[PDB]
Amino acid sequence: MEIEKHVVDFQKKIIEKRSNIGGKQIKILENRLDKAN
Amino acid sequence: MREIVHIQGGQCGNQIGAKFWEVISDEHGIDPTGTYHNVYYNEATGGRYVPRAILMDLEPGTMDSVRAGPFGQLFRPDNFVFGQTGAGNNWAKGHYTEGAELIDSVLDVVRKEAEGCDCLQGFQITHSLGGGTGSGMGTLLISKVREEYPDRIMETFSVVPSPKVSDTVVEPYNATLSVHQLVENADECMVIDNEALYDICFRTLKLTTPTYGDLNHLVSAAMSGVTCCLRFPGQLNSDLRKLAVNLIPFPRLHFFMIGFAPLTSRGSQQYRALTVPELTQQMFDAKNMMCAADPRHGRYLTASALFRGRMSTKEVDEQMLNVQNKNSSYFVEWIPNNIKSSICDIPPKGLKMAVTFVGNSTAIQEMFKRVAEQFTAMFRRKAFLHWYTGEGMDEMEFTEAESNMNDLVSEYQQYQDATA
Ligand SMILES: Nc1nc2c(ncn2[C@@H]2O[C@H](COP(=O)(O)OP(=O)(O)O)[C@@H](O)[C@H]2O)c(=O)[nH]1
Repeated sequence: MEIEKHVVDFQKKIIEKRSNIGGKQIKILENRLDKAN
Repeated sequence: MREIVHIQGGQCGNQIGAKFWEVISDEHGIDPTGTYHNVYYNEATGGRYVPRAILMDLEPGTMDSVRAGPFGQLFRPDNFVFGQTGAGNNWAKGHYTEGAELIDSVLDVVRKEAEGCDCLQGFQITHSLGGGTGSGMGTLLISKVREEYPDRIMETFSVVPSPKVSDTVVEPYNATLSVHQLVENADECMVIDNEALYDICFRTLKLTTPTYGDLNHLVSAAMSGVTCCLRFPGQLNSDLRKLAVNLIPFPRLHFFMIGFAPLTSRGSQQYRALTVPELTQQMFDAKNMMCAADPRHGRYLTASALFRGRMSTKEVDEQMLNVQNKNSSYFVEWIPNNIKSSICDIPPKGLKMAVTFVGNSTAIQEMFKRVAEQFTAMFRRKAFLHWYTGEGMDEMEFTEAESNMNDLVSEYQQYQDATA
């Protein structure tokens, strides 16, 4: 029971970190280069 | 020769260009199919005449609609510069994020059409000042072509925000943003407005069921009459540069109002006579202009007239002499013989005469001031701003555009009354 509630704490920590992390242009810049050259 | 290239912009400019090409085909005897049944057209194997007309826009529904209507085969399938997102009535959209990635497709195609000729005497732009695409995209094309080609003459048949209502809520912002980048790099801005166009198709012409194709036909007949003195013979011919000289005495006051004639009722088209004194009456009549600025509330810095049809030159001489004689102080007197006159030797399709009056006068300054007024109103109170400010533009440029408009108009007004 201590271990199951302890992994419940684990799950809480991991959902908090997921919510935390919840918070392409290179080719178009080459296109930007084409015109000037 | 003495070429023209017809770049378009916005749905407005696209429709106007479509109908202008319709008019010039129907005048030069060109079908919608592109045959004859080079000053404007190009030769193509199989006996075809392709108009060197580029249609650029940020939306293709306009492109599709102009392709769909008659005379669509004129434009060849490369000059349809396709935009997919649309600036959505945002000068920032139409000038910075989508400009700086459409510039160069347009550059390749305009170099295409420019090397296609030998001597490109002048350009041709028709666009808007209020629509995001039209305004931003168009003034950006103007800046670019004036960057590489400094020897040509720039010319915009420009529609402005309407007086009684603004067509799009940010008409003032887009309009001041267009004029701020128009003044220095656009050499002849023919100022047109949808409302005055409505007035001229309504009042003396019986038109009770108008349409956008109709206004396009009107302004395109005018647009053909302004230059028809070029591709045709005449006892006294001109061009874009004799006109530009006789029109601008200063590089700034170069924005022009235009009118074309004749235009009368049709049910009454038989009761009236049809003479050149009547042509003078017709357009020196105040109401016949295509701008929401009666020029007799100001002064004529100068004015040019271009005839079409074969009558005498005694005519044009007594013409500008008589008109100067009575409406003298309606002009400006600090400049001698401020009316220039030329003759094209061919009359219009089916009629007897045509006349085109162009005017470098100081009555569009109030148009500019009303634009700046609407701008400053929405501007201090910050109306409709994040659409411009969240796309890499700052209101420092808005302030400078407004102040630059005001500077232009301050010269306009003081040159109205400057005498010595
Ligand atoms: N004369 C004329 N003006 C038009 C026509 N269609 C739209 N306009 C004007 O053009 C403006 C729209 O500008 P535009 O650049 O085409 O809009 P955008 O493409 O969404 O940026 C409006 O203020 C209209 O009054 C037309 O067929 N003829």
